[PDB]
Amino acid sequence: PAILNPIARPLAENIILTSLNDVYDWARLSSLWPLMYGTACCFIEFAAMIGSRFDFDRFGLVPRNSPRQADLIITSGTITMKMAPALVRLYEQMPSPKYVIAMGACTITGGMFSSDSYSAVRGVDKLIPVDVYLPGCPPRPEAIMDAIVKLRKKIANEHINERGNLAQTHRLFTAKHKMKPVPPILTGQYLNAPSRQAPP
Amino acid sequence: TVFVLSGYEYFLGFLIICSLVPVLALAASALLRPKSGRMIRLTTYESGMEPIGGAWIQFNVRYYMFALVFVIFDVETVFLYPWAVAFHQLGLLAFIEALIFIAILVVALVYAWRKRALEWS
Amino acid sequence: VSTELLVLGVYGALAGLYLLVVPAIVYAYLNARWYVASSFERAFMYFLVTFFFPGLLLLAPFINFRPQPRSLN
Amino acid sequence: FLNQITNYAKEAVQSAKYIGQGLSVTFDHMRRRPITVQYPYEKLIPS
Amino acid sequence: GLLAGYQFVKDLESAGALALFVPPEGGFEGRYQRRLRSKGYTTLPMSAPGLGDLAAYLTQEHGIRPAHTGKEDIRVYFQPPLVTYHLENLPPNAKGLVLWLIDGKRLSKQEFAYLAQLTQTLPKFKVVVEVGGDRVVRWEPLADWVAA
Amino acid sequence: MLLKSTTRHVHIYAGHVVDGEVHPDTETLTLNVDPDNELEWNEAALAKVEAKFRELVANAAGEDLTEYNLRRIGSDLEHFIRSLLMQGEIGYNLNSRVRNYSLGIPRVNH
Amino acid sequence: MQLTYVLILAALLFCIGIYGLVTSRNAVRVLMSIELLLNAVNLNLIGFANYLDGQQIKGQVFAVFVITVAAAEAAVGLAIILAIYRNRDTVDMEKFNLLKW
Amino acid sequence: IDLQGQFISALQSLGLSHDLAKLLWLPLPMLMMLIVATVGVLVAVWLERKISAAVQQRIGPEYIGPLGILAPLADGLKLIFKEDVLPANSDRWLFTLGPAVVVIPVFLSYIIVPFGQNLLISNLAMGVFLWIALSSIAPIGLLMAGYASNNKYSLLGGLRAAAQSISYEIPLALAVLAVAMMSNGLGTVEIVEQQSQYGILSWNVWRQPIGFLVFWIAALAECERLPFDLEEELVAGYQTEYAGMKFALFYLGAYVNLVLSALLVSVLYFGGWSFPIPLETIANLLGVSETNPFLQIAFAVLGITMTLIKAYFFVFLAILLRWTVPRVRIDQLLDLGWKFLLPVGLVNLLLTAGLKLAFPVAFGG
Ligand SMILES: CCCCCCCCCCCCCCCCCC(=O)OC[C@H](CO[C@@H]1O[C@H](CO[C@H]2O[C@H](CO)[C@H](O)[C@H](O)[C@H]2O)[C@H](O)[C@H](O)[C@H]1O)OC(=O)CCCCCCCCCCCCCCCCC
Ligand SMILES: CCCCCCCCCCCCCCCCCC(=O)OC[C@H](CO[C@@H]1O[C@H](CO[C@H]2O[C@H](CO)[C@H](O)[C@H](O)[C@H]2O)[C@H](O)[C@H](O)[C@H]1O)OC(=O)CCCCCCCCCCCCCCCCC
Ligand SMILES: CCCCCCCCCCCCCCCC(=O)OC[C@H](CO[C@@H]1O[C@H](CS(=O)(=O)O)[C@@H](O)[C@H](O)[C@H]1O)OC(=O)CCCCCCCCCCCCCCC
Ligand SMILES: CCCCCCCCCCCCCCCC(=O)OC[C@H](COP(=O)(O)OC[C@@H](O)CO)OC(=O)CCCCCCCCCCCCCCC
Ligand SMILES: CCCCCCCCCCCCCCCC(=O)OC[C@H](COP(=O)(O)OC[C@@H](O)CO)OC(=O)CCCCCCCCCCCCCCC
Ligand SMILES: CC1=C(/C=C/C(C)=C/C=C/C(C)=C/C=C/C=C(C)/C=C/C=C(C)/C=C/C2=C(C)CCCC2(C)C)C(C)(C)CCC1
Ligand code: SF4
Repeated sequence: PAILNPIARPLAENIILTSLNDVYDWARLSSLWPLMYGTACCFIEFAAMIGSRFDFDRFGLVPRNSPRQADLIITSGTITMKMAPALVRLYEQMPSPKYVIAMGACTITGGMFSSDSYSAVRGVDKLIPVDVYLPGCPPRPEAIMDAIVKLRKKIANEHINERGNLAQTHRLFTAKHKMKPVPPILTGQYLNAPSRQAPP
Repeated sequence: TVFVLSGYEYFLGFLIICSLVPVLALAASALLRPKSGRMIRLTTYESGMEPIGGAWIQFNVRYYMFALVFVIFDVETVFLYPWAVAFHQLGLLAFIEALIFIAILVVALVYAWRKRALEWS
Repeated sequence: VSTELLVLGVYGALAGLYLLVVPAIVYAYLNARWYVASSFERAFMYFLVTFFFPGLLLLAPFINFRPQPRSLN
Repeated sequence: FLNQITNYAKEAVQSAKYIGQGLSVTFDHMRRRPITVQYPYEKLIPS
Repeated sequence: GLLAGYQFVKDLESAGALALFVPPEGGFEGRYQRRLRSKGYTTLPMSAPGLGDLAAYLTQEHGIRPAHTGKEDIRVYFQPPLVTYHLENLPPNAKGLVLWLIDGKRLSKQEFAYLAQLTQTLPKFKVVVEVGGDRVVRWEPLADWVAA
Repeated sequence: MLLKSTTRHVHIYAGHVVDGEVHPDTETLTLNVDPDNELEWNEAALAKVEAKFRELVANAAGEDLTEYNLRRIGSDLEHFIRSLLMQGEIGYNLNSRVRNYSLGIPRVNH
Repeated sequence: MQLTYVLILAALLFCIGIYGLVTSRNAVRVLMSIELLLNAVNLNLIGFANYLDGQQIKGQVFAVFVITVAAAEAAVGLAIILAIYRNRDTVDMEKFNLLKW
Repeated sequence: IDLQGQFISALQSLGLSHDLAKLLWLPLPMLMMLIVATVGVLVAVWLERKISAAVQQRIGPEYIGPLGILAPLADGLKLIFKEDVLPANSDRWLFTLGPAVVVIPVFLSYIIVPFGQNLLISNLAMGVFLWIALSSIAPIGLLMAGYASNNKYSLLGGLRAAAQSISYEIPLALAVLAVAMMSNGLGTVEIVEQQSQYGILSWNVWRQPIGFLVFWIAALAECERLPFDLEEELVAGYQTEYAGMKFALFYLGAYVNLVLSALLVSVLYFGGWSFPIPLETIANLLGVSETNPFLQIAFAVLGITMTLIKAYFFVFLAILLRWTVPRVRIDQLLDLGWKFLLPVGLVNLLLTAGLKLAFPVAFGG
């Protein structure tokens, strides 16, 4: 074939619909409600922008702890594979017009934990579709604002007639297995344990 | 009989206008949806994991006791309304009997305050 | 000429003053001072933004507030 | 029994004075100018 | 606001390369980038600081060296030209292509004339370069920016 | 306990989709291939992926139901998807909102 | 608008409250139909004070007293009900067959 | 002057039947008050954001308009465009109509607040009843949305918020009763007329100083300013389950309740449409003021301006005292409420009745 990994190949509009699309894009550009998710010092670098020195609030972004009223998630920090289904569920529980900004060197790629590591996830793009990458270990908060500016330049590229892309197809398949039933995992049972007070 | 009062068409019209708008806003939000509803994988809100504990609430009494003292004092406030309305030419015996009423309900409040009738420990 | 025409003229002049000539000087003075004003003057500026808000809703997307470039040698 | 009532009244007037002092320092904090910078209009100088 | 019409498309079809001045506080070139797709042009986002050489990446093939950690040996990846392979399996209607550079501030004026000659050699793709801008949205010819 | 392991393309759920939700059941494993618009698919390569999934679920027999073995099955499935992409088959599509090459870049053989 | 339709509506609400007092499939719906049974007589007293009475109104006073009485009876009935869930495990009325002859 | 009488006379000169002509006159002010209420909500959101920025020494939302005033409008226009998500449960119509049951009566209670002698909707007898009994409905919608929420923590947070909301209804009624005893009436027109008879010396803030503080504390506890019930036992009390539309409805409903409380506190205690100098002396000093509307229009504008500066002052004081006093627990809040606002409110009503029965000269008689 001589070409590895090939790419498959894939008009008059109105002025009032164009102005309505400009208003619809300007509303998403003006609100831009983020989500604060951080497990390391990148969360401290994000919280340094919320303080009254860089004024991250002035672009319209307000801090929310809810992964349901945020049209943008900001993953940050060294990601363990035990936290990867947690991040997948936190991304899936968000509404459909969502965006991903990945901040950090260990987030967008393996980072420093890419030579001798067995638990760190080498890249968040294997988990969630990253729109704007952000290299840096740790990046400047001005670079985070530059990534916000590039995300705002990327949001206005969307269309109101080509809105039929924010969905997931079914492609269901049903098969059986022959695995053995597992005993359950511990839920509590730390202080009032029969092997704790009574010495064996 | 005849229906003569100060007026009630404003209340009904404002109720109709204020009740027509939320379902209209919901219909507009359903019309200007990006694609549709009917999410393929429906999951409830847990913070970071799967539900491992249980869907049961501990049997408490603090909400029912608060609503009990609330309805007991609300039907007192309802009886306390027309005495304060009609206190323009009535007199002093009504004030004495309302003072007896207020003192009896204050004794009721002291009985509810002394024992464990409301305590969110 | 009658008194009702004078009342209509007073109403039109009041609507014009409420919509055009007050938010222009409000938008001028608000970013003209913006730092030297005290807390009472800041409350007065916030009240001036609060009161004539239908004028601000019509004069908001037309005006532009951006810093001017400087010269270099 | 009355000394507990006077101590509660002293704690209440002390809490009211603390609320008034908090309102005073909050009104004091409105006098100073904001110390933030604009981006990309006021960029910092790299050392 | 400002109800913009269809004027950037005519200026892009008349010349071969354009330079627009946008405010860097937010995003306003997305409206023209969406109007280009509404007119029937396929957009291609690309970053101007990381490009290497323009000739070896746009006309011929290049060799990328991935960062190895000593575990693997020294390998080379043969990268084809980007706009050529984007022009190969392009056309649904066969109207035109555009190339958008985001941060055009970190570039020299030597390769700009070569890019303006390359977009005039093959009449199938356009070149759109972004400058940090001064307080207003204005368009300028890139050849006039090179000559002056 | 809802056992699952998904990264971007494979979804191995240890339940059964009735209408739009799942229930905990250790007798049925549901497979979802490429839920996001990242690769365009067909009916023959998807059938080969399903046959490889049936072979991998027939290989794992006599083991306990844990997250490690299910994640290993999903990793072998994604390795089969990557080798099918490298074999000279279907790849990326130019119709999504974001274009990120997560598996590889198009290169030249010679 | 006549008094006869209001009396017919009050009688129909009284019969609905009687049926929801008898069957009810529960023990809280018994009290919920008791409130309907007293709201029917509240409608009866309000219509009687509207049509038959003139200046000196007293059926409205009786309706306010009946409303306060029914609120106290609802509080007493819920205090009775909330001990059964503490004592017994079930809430069905048909299981209470201990006190026989 | 009378715009309604002139409109009726013009429709009679055009030729109509005096019933359908008078039927359709009411929806134009009935929608005008609603659109100026949404205008005041968009004012109050920007005001709260910029004042919270100015307290913590920073700047609010910018780069959206001239100074970011379109940002509440942009938020309200964006939050209705989001995808309405639903959890894995039943009763979708109940989950939809729960916030509707919350939003209906607080919006409905706009027929009570006045702006002058003629600039109001309804003043029949008992507007304080139509405020209290309609504001006491929202716990039902809160418990309905908590039951349709299908969660262990959000339902408990909704139960805690409902128990917090229903406890502050009784001193909120007793502080209204303490003013309605002195005013010998339940309508707001007689209450504001007894204050606008004289100037500063007839205000109810100097006559009932404890009841004003009790009413203000009860309003700050009811509109959820000091009680943070939106860290609420896992993350939040009645949140983390809706979409942008229901959250926008709850946000606008909370701001409507805040605006309505900030208007009603000033109306019942301080008094909008009032001046320190009485209007009769100014009318006697200027000329003849009985039919000439050139000064009456300016007096109505001045009364609207006085009501607006009183509402803005109360809004600024509430959102300044939000971040001034620290956060207290909901148990300590219920304890301080039930141990302070009820006994001092009862003895305040008792001393009010005693002062009314002792010297009925300066009170309502
Ligand atoms: C921090 C928070 C910030 C808050 C926000 C601040 C920013 C926003 C501030 C804006 C101001 C707030 C709103 C003002 C107060 C509300 C006034 C209102 O609702 O007020 C309601 C008013 C009605 O109020 C008064 O209503 C009167 C009728 O009252 C009657 O009806 C009333 C019930 O409506 C009462 O019951 C009253 O007792 C009873 O007498 C008359 O109509 C008065 O003129 C009128 O002032 O609605 C109207 O203004 C009428 C509606 C428009 C109709 C158009 C007029 C019709 C066209 C006539 C054209 C005539 C053409 C022929 C000319 C002849 C040529 C020869
Ligand atoms: C591109 C889009 C264009 C949009 C076009 C829309 C244009 C039309 C809308 C423009 C509105 C703004 C123009 C201002 C009109 C104000 C007229 C006014 O107040 O008219 C006054 C009349 C007076 O009403 C009459 O007033 C009489 C005299 O009473 C007055 O005087 C008495 C004195 O004791 C009492 O105090 C009494 O309470 C008080 O109302 C009686 O009350 C009568 O019942 C009543 O008919 O009100 C009336 O009819 C009711 C009038 C309702 C107006 C409410 C609007 C809020 C007022 C604007 C805010 C003030 C801003 C002023 C800015 C100036 C800054 C320096
Ligand atoms: C013949 C005259 C006709 C006048 C028509 C007036 C129409 C007014 C509304 C404008 C509508 C079109 C806006 C296009 C958006 C855009 O691209 O950005 C235009 C500007 C960009 O900034 C602005 O941009 C300008 C230029 S630039 O982009 O910065 O370079 C700059 O000058 C300015 O400072 C800056 O603010 O954004 C805005 O701030 C304008 C906000 C307009 C939004 C109005 C809200 C509508 C509410 C009603 C909704 C009804 C539908 C309800 C659905 C349920
Ligand atoms: C933007 C457009 C939106 C649409 C416009 C809205 C139209 C709405 C009103 C129509 C205008 C014409 C009719 C009004 C004009 C009109 O004709 O009314 C006038 C009419 C009688 O008024 P008067 O007695 O003043 O009029 C006659 C006098 O002039 C002399 O006798 O008023 C009533 O009948 C009041 C009715 C209230 C009835 C009691 C209230 C019932 C409330 C029930 C609450 C239920 C809660 C249920 C919960 C489940
Ligand atoms: C011009 C109008 C100015 C009006 C401003 C008044 C609004 C302020 C209301 C306070 C809201 C917050 C309540 C939280 C209060 C709070 O959280 O702490 C309340 C605090 C509780 O203390 P503890 O928890 O120790 O008490 C309970 C324990 O003792 C259990 O045993 O004490 C009170 O009970 C006393 C209340 C006095 C409250 C005084 C309030 C008024 C202070 C300002 C007086 C101004 C005079 C101005 C003169 C110009
Ligand atoms: C004639 C007229 C006019 C005028 C106006 C005016 C003149 C106004 C002003 C006024 C004002 C300007 C007001 C405001 C105010 C506000 C404020 C200022 C508030 C705040 C404060 C606070 C809340 C505080 C507190 C406290 C306390 C209580 C204690 C002690 C301490 C303190 C003091 C901190 C106009 C042009 C409009 C038009 C129409 C007509
Ligand atoms: S990129 Fe650097 S700063 Fe960020 S999480 Fe990794 S080690 Fe920490």
